Amino acid sequence: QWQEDPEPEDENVYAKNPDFHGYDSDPVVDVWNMRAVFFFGFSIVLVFGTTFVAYVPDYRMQEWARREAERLVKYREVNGLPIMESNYFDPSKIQLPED
Amino acid sequence: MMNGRPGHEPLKFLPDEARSLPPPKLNDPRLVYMGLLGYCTGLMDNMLRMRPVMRAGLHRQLLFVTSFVFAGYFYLKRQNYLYAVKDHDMFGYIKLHPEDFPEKEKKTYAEILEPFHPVR
Amino acid sequence: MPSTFFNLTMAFSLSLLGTLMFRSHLMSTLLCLEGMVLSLFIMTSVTSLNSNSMSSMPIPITILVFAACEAAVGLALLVKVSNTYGTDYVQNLNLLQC
Amino acid sequence: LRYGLLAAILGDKTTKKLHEYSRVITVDGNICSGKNKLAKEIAQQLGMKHYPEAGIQYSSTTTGDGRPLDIEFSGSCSLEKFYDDPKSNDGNSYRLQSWLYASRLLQYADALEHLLSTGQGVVLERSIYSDFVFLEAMYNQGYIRKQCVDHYNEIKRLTLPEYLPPHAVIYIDVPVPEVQSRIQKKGDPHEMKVTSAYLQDIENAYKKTFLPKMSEMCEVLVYDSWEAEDPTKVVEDIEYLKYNKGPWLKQDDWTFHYLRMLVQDKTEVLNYTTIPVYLPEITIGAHQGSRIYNSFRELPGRKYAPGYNAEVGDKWIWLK
Amino acid sequence: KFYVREPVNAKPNWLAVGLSVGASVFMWIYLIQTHNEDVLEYKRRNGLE
Amino acid sequence: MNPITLAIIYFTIFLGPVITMSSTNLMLMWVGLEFSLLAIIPMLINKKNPRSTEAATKYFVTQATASMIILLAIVLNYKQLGTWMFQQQTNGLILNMTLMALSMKLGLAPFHFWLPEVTQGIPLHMGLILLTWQKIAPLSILIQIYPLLNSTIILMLAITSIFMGAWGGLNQTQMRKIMAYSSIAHMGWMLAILPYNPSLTLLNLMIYIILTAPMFMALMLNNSMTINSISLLWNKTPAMLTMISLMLLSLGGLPPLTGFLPKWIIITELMKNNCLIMATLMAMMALLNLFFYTRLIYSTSLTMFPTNNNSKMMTHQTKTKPNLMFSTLAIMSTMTLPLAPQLIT
Amino acid sequence: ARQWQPDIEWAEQFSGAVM
Amino acid sequence: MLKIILPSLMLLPLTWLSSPKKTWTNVTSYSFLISLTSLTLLWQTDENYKNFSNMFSSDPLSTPLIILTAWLLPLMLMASQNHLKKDNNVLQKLYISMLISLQILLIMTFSATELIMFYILFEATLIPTLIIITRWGNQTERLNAGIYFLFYTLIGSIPLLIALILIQNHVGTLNLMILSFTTHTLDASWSNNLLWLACMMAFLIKMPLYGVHLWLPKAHVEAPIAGSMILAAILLKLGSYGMIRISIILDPLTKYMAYPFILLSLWGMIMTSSICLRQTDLKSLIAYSSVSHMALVIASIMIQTPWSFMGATMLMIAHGLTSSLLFCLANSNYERIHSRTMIMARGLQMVFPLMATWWLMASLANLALPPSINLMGELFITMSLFSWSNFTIILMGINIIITGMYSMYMIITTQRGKLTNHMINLQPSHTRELTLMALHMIPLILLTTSPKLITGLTM
Ligand SMILES: CCCCCCCCCCCCO[C@@H]1O[C@H](CO)[C@@H](O[C@H]2O[C@H](CO)[C@@H](O)[C@H](O)[C@H]2O)[C@H](O)[C@H]1O
Ligand SMILES: CCCCCCCCCCCCO[C@@H]1O[C@H](CO)[C@@H](O[C@H]2O[C@H](CO)[C@@H](O)[C@H](O)[C@H]2O)[C@H](O)[C@H]1O
Ligand SMILES: CCCCCCCCCCCCO[C@@H]1O[C@H](CO)[C@@H](O[C@H]2O[C@H](CO)[C@@H](O)[C@H](O)[C@H]2O)[C@H](O)[C@H]1O
Ligand SMILES: CCCCCCCCCCCCO[C@@H]1O[C@H](CO)[C@@H](O[C@H]2O[C@H](CO)[C@@H](O)[C@H](O)[C@H]2O)[C@H](O)[C@H]1O
Ligand SMILES: Nc1nc2c(ncn2[C@H]2C[C@H](O)[C@@H](COP(=O)(O)OP(=O)(O)OP(=O)(O)O)O2)c(=O)[nH]1
Ligand SMILES: [Mg+2]
Repeated sequence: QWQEDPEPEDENVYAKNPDFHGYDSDPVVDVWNMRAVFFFGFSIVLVFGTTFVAYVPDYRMQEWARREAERLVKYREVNGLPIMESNYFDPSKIQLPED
Repeated sequence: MMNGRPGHEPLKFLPDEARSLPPPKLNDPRLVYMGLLGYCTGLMDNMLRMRPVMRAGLHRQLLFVTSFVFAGYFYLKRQNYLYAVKDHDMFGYIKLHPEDFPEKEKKTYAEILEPFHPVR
Repeated sequence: MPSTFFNLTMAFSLSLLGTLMFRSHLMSTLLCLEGMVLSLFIMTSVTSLNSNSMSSMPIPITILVFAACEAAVGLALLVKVSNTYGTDYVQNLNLLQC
Repeated sequence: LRYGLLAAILGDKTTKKLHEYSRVITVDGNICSGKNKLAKEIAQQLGMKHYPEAGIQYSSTTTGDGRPLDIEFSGSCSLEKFYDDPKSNDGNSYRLQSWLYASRLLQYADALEHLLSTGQGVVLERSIYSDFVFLEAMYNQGYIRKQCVDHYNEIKRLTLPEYLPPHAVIYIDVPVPEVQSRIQKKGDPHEMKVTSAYLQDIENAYKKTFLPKMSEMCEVLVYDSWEAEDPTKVVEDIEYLKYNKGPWLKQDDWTFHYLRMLVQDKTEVLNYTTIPVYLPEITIGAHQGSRIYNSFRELPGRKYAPGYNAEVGDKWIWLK
Repeated sequence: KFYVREPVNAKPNWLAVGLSVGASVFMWIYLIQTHNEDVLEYKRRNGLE
Repeated sequence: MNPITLAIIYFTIFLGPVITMSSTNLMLMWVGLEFSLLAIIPMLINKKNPRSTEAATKYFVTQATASMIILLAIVLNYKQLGTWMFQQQTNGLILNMTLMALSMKLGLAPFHFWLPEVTQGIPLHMGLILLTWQKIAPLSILIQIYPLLNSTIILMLAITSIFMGAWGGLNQTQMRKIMAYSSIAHMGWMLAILPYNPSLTLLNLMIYIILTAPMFMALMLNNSMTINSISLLWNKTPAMLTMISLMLLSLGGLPPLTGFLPKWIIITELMKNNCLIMATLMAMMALLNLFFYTRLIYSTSLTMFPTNNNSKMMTHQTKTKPNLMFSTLAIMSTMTLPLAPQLIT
Repeated sequence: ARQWQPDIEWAEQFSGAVM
Repeated sequence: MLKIILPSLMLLPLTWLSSPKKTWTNVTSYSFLISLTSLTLLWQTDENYKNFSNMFSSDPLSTPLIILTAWLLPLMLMASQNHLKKDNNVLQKLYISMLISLQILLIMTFSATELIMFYILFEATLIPTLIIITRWGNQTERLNAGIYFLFYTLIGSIPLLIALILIQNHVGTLNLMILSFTTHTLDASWSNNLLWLACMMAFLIKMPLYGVHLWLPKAHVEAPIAGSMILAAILLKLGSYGMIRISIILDPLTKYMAYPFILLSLWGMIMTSSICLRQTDLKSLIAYSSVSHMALVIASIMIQTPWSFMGATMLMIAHGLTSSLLFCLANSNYERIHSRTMIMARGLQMVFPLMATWWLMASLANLALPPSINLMGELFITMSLFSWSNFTIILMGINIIITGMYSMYMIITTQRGKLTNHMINLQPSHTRELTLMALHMIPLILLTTSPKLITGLTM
């Protein structure tokens, strides 16, 4: 046979450090890696990112569009105009082919 | 394509007519990137010689950064000049041949009948 | 002139065909190269004479000078081939297929 | 200025330095034949540099801080293990012999570099030229496989012809029954386990192969024990050798330049000892190979090139 | 002393260091000066300020 | 070699191409090519074994034959027009044999068969000169007569070289043969664009050279002649694993490396001239090169092959190589695509 | 289990004259 | 975008200049903060898309893909730590640099305004991806997986390069906005039909389309976990994102050119989902599940309706989080018993009760339980396809049945039944592992709360 190491044995991570969090074999490094993930991942990103998204105003002008629609529905109805016409473009602005 | 053009000096890196162009900024992003490559070259050289990558030979590292920026500035000046000459020739040729480059009067979309292709 | 230059070009073509179609001796091929050189010398010389181009007569001499250097190197290489194998056969020169 | 073509052109030339005792001398013989005491006195009396026999740790002691290394860094082979079980199925016998050939090759390049650069002669104890007598003895005793022999002869074919052989080869002839007695008096627990058949193979290889081969190109001087015990007698024979044969006669300044270029570059010297021929005895898997290599670069003075190890007191790194 | 053999890089190559810093410091000065004249000539030729 | 011989021979190796690139007269261009052949032979055969003798001999007979055909074209043109340069009026057959003979000098397929054999038979540092410095003089001639060349022969030579460079490199375990097939493939790209845009021929030549030079230096560091030898890098000089991998991927033309630029720009220019079918075929078969480079990357840096016991003695030794030219070329051959506009015009 | 790395049988497929 | 890209580039020196004991804590924390900054792209108070410069833009299609990319980097780092803890310090830093490189390349890819820039970054991603798979994969088949992945992509990408050059030679630009406004109808020539295929094949291979999908099951089974996460979550979405960008110039040929690819996808999604019923390898099962889901994305992009594009955008994001979660869940058992055979570990709810809860939610997400964005995307795709042809519901209906079958099959097999009690090395779940699962599942729930953010361009 060639010169090769034997396969390493299975290890129980909790045997030496029963407070293991999954991050590091050094206990102090382990707990601070755990805290950084929970603080930056959850306390900062998930809470404040959620807050910031929640207070983005008029996202994609959805609030303006409903406000504008009510203004037009109001206007188009008191004056007796149709609510919505078939032609988006006024036909006077279009020159069709003679044929 | 441009080599045989009028007033072409042989093996001239920077013709005197190039001195009318604005020179590149010394913090031009292309020159900043050149200096970064010189810094990488110094670090890679340290690695290949089994030296401390960041610590060894700061004099050697500084020369690598300065050479890349120094060479890059003058090469960038030459490249600016060649592109300027290309535009000078192209536009000058356009003016001498107005029959090959007519101004095409474009029509508004009120007159153009594009076909409609229903999606369904 | 017309028929002479046709025959000289044919003479070059035959010498090149000799070069391209090996037999066994490397030396026989080295002689075919000297045949192409000889044909090209006469073609250049006759052209210079027929056009009275005296400023071009150095060129045929330079053709022979570099041909002599080419032939000297060819013979020098042939000594090396013969030392390795005891012949100048080209079929022995096949180690670099693998 | 590191030696090279420029230094050679500027006067640095070997033939100006050679004198009467700018010679390569090797001392051979069976185990416990008295080579070391003789080699030491030949070198001392002639003003030459003595190189003790290249062992397992030779490379360890000529690099770094010169201290011995852990064995996994140094060939992972054991002479004591060889005597305890010369047929171990872990490949120790040939791994040992292969390592010792490469360590001898390194020493021979180091000795030649010394002679070529200074003009002082050298005295060796066995060499790459005589290393095969141990390989033949192992094979004849069935200690190694034939494929191990073919591997060894390939590496030797690729490395040994590049060098100049010794000027003089000194052989001490001690018969095997006397060699066994000296080993028992020597008192090494494992070496005492060496069979007499193994020692006879060494002597057979020495006298049928090495000595006739060496006599074609070197001065050969054979002594019995009683002649060798007085080293001044051997020196007197060396002083009057003529050296009228071999390759050293046709060396000139530029063949010496190119040999010097080879022997100062140690990774070039050792190149063909590492050819990828996958003999199990000397093949290391990547898991073991990389674990060992990573630990070696964590030893003191070994993480960086010499002169760049701040933890062993190297200074001015930022200007080097 | 640590190394059994003397390193090649035991102490700085003081000539090499001085040439390197001299070459870099000269190139930086020449680069900045040449850039200054390149600006003035550009402005002069184009009638700017 | 003693210093006087080295100086004279290396000077003549340098001189020949300089004469070719500076000459107005076609005869002096041919003289320049003659200097190159004569001066390189002693370097090819310097080590003096049967393989180097075979390599030098095969190189000599090919190169000398091609040189005669080039001279025939020059003489025929002198007969036709009474001048020593090719013109618009030069007979097209005269120009086609010039192209044939120069492509044989370059090792373009189907005149390629000699080049992998000669590269295999010579030292690595001579392979470096053969595949870089020795290309410049024949290419320089071709660039001068680019409007006169026949696009049909060029594209057929070009596609043939790319196809055989690809399939050729796929079967190799010898490094010197892999580089030779890499040369042939890249020459196929250089030639394809020459009749359209000779500036892009030079762009490809420069990028090929600064990729090939540090690749040869990396082989030279441990004298790695085979895949199995280069696969020991992880144990001998692991610091090189990053740059070899990127240089190999750059040679294969993978973005965002500098070696993507020559293939990208040549395709762009070929399609500005409606050479769509050839450009498609060229680009598709160039992927086969990336396959054998990847297999090479697999055996050097992405896995670890078995090592041997004697390699531990190598780890005790200090090295003095590579020179700092390796790092400069290695970086500029891989990380300069952001500066692409400054390289094409 | 340990990461697989090339063994002798894997490396020997590049030891031939051709692939 | 520079205020997102530059800090991402600074993660590379941060990795290499950190102490060995601080590298993971450092790079993970700033990676989270960079995800926070990418949320600025969601501040969209009008209907004009953000054009930051000539080079970088962001609209409602790229913005979700950029943010998901930014979020994955911290998650991949946490996923990698345990199986890298035996590598030496330089090898760990090299791995982190590969992960950062993909994050940088992908963010630039989704914000590029010009198609050849997209192509260069699109192709650049193969390098770090291949390195991750082959240098840190566990089995000997990782090398074959690398070859398939690299060359399935490359053979399709070369025709794409030709088409992009051809379009630029004809139009004078590859800028996306100008291509949109100035697009003109194509003629239905053979030459234009080949142009359509050259523009589409690389994106279709990347999805992957059924028939050319064999690279993906190979790549997942052999990759390390962070490679599986990025591949399933983001890299497949390059094809769908590419198809949506480039199809604007291909009209009206997509009306007939799409038929073979709708057929392969709608039939193929049944073949690959049915494979999941008889797959012995858990990673392979999750991988085939992705091919089935991405078949729906292909079909809805091919029919080019407002609903179909919106359903595809939601499914792209939802699948990204869900599949990445499933790979992480599978990897947690593998790190304990070092096998991917699904039927080996059993009854795991007995010993990992909270991890079993994460399993159930991931499975419920995968079979598209309402009102999850998983269901919302699949629902609107179903509505658009039914409009395209009412008979599509037959194939949709079969896939919905099969998807429930294999989703619950995976849960029953691995979490329920009797515990395989010879496995005494079933260590309790790591805090890191349980945190990793939550970081997938909270965004899925939050996006279900506010589904306007992932509707895409058409709604
Ligand atoms: C993502 C995380 C986001 C964190 C959010 C933190 C937001 C903090 C909210 C601060 C809101 C109060 O903001 C403050 O309100 C006052 C109301 O008096 C307003 O102030 C304005 O109107 C008031 C009306 O009386 C005037 O008197 C005043 O002079 C004028 O400036 C402005 O809007 C602002 O000055
Ligand atoms: C390589 C590039 C750099 C070097 C540039 C070239 C110039 C080199 C100058 C130094 C050359 C002197 O090199 C010297 O050459 C002479 C040739 O007469 C050789 O000498 C030769 O003639 C002398 C006669 O007395 C004898 O040594 C002998 O018959 C023969 O070898 C030397 O052995 C060699 O040392
Ligand atoms: C302005 C005029 C310019 C003149 C031309 C300039 C040419 C410059 C190139 C000089 C190159 C010399 O390159 C150097 O040459 C020597 C011998 O000469 C090569 O050869 C040396 O090393 C190899 C390594 O195996 C040995 O096999 C060989 O026997 C030994 O001589 C080196 O490997 C190379 O590093
Ligand atoms: C567009 C994105 C660009 C991606 C850039 C690609 C980065 C380079 C990828 C190739 C990686 C180089 O290959 C990698 O080299 C390093 C050393 O540097 C080796 O590193 C490892 O092994 C070597 C010995 O072999 C040890 O000395 C070293 O400490 C250890 O970390 C890796 O095992 C190898 O896989
Ligand atoms: N297997 C093997 N053993 C070797 C080799 N060279 C030396 N040895 C062993 C044999 C001995 O047991 C041991 C001591 O070396 P020696 O042969 O020189 O014996 P010793 O030094 O005691 O007597 P000496 O004065 O030097 O002649 O080293 C070798 O090449 N192969
Ligand atoms: Mg002894």
